Order: sequence, then C-alpha cells, then structure tokens
Amino acid sequence: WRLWPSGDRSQQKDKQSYRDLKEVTPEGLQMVKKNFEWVAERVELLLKSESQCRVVVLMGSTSDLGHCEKIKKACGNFGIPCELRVTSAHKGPDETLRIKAEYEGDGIPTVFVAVAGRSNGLGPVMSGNTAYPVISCPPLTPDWGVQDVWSSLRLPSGLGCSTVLSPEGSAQFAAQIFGLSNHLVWSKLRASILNTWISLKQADKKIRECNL
Amino acid sequence: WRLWPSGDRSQQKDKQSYRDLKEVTPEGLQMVKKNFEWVAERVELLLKSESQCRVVVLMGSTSDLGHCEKIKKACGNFGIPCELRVTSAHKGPDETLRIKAEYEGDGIPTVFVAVAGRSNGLGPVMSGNTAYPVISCPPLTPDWGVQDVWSSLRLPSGLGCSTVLSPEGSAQFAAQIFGLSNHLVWSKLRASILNTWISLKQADKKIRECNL
Ligand SMILES: Nc1c(C(=O)O)ncn1[C@@H]1O[C@H](COP(=O)(O)O)[C@@H](O)[C@H]1O
Ligand SMILES: Nc1c(C(=O)O)ncn1[C@@H]1O[C@H](COP(=O)(O)O)[C@@H](O)[C@H]1O
Repeated sequence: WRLWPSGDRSQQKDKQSYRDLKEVTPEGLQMVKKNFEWVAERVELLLKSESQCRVVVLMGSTSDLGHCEKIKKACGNFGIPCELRVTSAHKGPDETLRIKAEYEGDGIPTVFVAVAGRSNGLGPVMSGNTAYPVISCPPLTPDWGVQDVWSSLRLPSGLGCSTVLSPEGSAQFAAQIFGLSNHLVWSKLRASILNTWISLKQADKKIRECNL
Repeated sequence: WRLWPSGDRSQQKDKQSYRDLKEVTPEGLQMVKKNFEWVAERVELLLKSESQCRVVVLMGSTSDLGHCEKIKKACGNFGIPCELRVTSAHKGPDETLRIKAEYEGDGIPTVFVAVAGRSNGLGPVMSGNTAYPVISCPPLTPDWGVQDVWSSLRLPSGLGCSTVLSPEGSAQFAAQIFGLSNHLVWSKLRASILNTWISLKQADKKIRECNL
C-alpha cells in the first residue's frame, strides 16, 4: 500500500520510501526500516474500538420478547452489545423515564429500539424525552399491522422517532448509526454489502443453468 | 301525583290521604294539611345537585383549541363545569401526570377528555394512570383520520379508554356518566331525547306536505 500520515506524500511510511532512493546506502536502509517500524507500532490499533456502542430494546410486554431476541441476536452480528428491558409508556410512564435516564447517564452512546404492539406510545414518549436516537420496531402481524403502524409514523412536531419494521433491519439501522463513529461496525456493514452481492451473483450463476 | 315515602302506601303524602277519609273531620283535615306541608318542606330540594361533576379536556397542542371549545360549550348545555388544559404525553409526560393528580386529588368526580391528533398517546397514558374515566375525542379530519383513529382504539390490556369522535358527543357521553349520580344532568339528557324526537315529528310533518 501507500500510507501518507496527514495525507502528506513527503511523510510516506510505506515501501515507496525504498523504491524512491536514487542510491541504496546503509543510511537509506535505516530510514526505510524506521518507516516499516512506524507502521508496525500502529497497525495493532486498527483492531481497537475508538467508541462504545449500545442498543437498548424497550418492550411494553414480555409477549413481544421473541421479536426483541431477534433484534438482540442481529446486534451481536455487528459486535454491538444489546440490552432488553420491560417498560410500558401507558401503565408505567414514570418507570419508562427512570430507565431511559439510567442509559442516558452513564456516558455510553445509545440507540433505543421501542417495541410496542397496537398503539405504540413507547417510541413517541421515548423520542420526546431523549436526545439519543429512537427507532420504533413494532411487532406488526397481518391481522392489524396496516392499522397499528400509523401510531409509529404520524407523530406530533418535535419528534425525530424513525420506523423500521424488520427486527434484523432495526439492528442494521442501529449499526449504520454507530458505523459513523466506529470503524469496526462500519467494516462489518461494508463487508456485508459485498457478501450479499456475492450471494446474488452465486444464486444467479446457479439458476442460469436451468436456462440451458 | 301519588308520593310514597320508602315506596310505602300507608305513608302516602299526596291528596289520596284526603280522597280516602271515610268522613272529613277537622282532625282528618289537620293530618291532610301535615302531608301537604311534608311535601312542601322537601320539594325545593329537587332543585339541589346531590353530586359535583367536572369534565377536564386535556389537549396536546393549542392548534386543537377550537375542537376543545366545542366540548366545553356542549358541557355547559348539561350544566357541567369544563376545564381546558394543555399537556403533551410525548413532550411533557411528567407534567401530564402532575395535572392529572391535581384533578384526582381535590375530591370532585371527574371525566377526562383526551384531545390529541395524529398518534394519540395522551388518552392511553391518562387511561393507564387514573381510576376515573377517560374518553379520547381525537380531532380527526378526512386527510389522515382513517389512519389516526386506530391509535385511540387498539390499546394494550388494562386500559379502559373509550373513543367518541363527535366533540358534542364526548360531552354528551360525559353527561350520561354523571347522570348516573346526578338527577339534574340525567333530566337534561331525558328532556333532550324528547325534544329531538319532537323535532323529527315536526320535520316529518313539514316534508309530508310536499307529498300532496
Ligand atoms: N403499545 C404498547 C404500550 C405502550 O405504548 O405503553 N404498552 C404495551 N403496548 C403493546 O400492546 C400489546 C399488548 O400488550 P399487553 O396487553 O400485555 O400490555 C403489546 O404488543 C405491547 O408491546
Ligand atoms: N398526539 C399528540 C400528543 C401526544 O400524544 O402526546 N401531543 C400532541 N399530539 C397531537 O399531534 C398534533 C400535532 O401537534 P403539535 O405538533 O403542535 O404538538 C395535534 O393535533 C396534537 O394534539
């Protein structure tokens, strides 16, 4: 590769320092060795997380737990710790705000996922009372889903609350948010674009055989 | 009329006491006079309210004020005092519960009307946190009303919250609740059934002329 500290070519740390010597002297080889050592002293830091990430899934009822386990598992695929909590905006709004505050208060950057079926008040109340992002991921079913979703979507002014229906999608959206400030999350999202694209190529190659 | 204290005929207080005398003696006429006096000493109490009544209309935004004025005016027709307040379940849930508590705490029987457009969280949070009745009267319009109403209707278990779309209707429903314990409210509802029925008779009598 070519590696420029501060994007400055004259600070090149790669083998180009050796390619560019008019004449190889043992003084020239010592500079090239220092450049290699400089890269070697820093490369292990690419494996280090520069930012903490956390998703908190808030569920209005334990009957939605299975939907919440899918989000949590999906967060694991992106290396993002994910906590489940039970709170109802309608039956325990005092407790919703207390739980919110525990996660707001410990310094760890957090995305909230609100999982509430029927009339989702949980995402709205959370969205209105935190500066952190909130994603509604309602556990919609074809029975009443067409009716229930509008409670997540049409909110009063001053509410940033987003909606992602896929539970794996809600984790992926939360990963995309953390990927702006965490290169390890970003890299899993980028590789995942590649791998999915490769899977399509491989599936099209297979099905293309039935056309001969 | 015939008036029986405790539904006991032998305690009759009306003119039947006079009709029933075998012979009118001046001792008989004094009993009849006491009966008339007994009714006369109590009749003014039929004009007295036996129970206090109050509606509190809670609105998430001052843009819904006109809808709230219609409920208040309609409460006046039933002789029920009606208060307007501004609170948002989503932007100020701490304040929603504090306001609720001021009305729960002063001993006056209260019906809450929650007026919230879009995703109504106000009726649900109120319904979940008071033993008093809550009525959602969302200011629906034909733009998004078909979508918005389901946020009032499909609630988690443990929520008694009702829905009445008409703003005059929400006051009438609140009157019907107070009419179970207040004879003056009941009487206005009963007379109103009669008067509306008479109006139909009169309108049918008019239109019946165009058929000759
Ligand atoms: N929409 C809400 C809220 C709320 O908004 O506070 N609390 C529970 N729910 C949802 O209603 C369904 C019935 O749950 P329960 O009747 O057991 O409370 C669930 O899917 C829940 O998430
Ligand atoms: N549904 C709610 C809530 C809530 O549920 O807390 N707060 C306001 N609203 C409603 O949203 C519309 C936009 O109001 P704003 O954007 O001015 O808050 C109004 O009709 C209001 O009653």
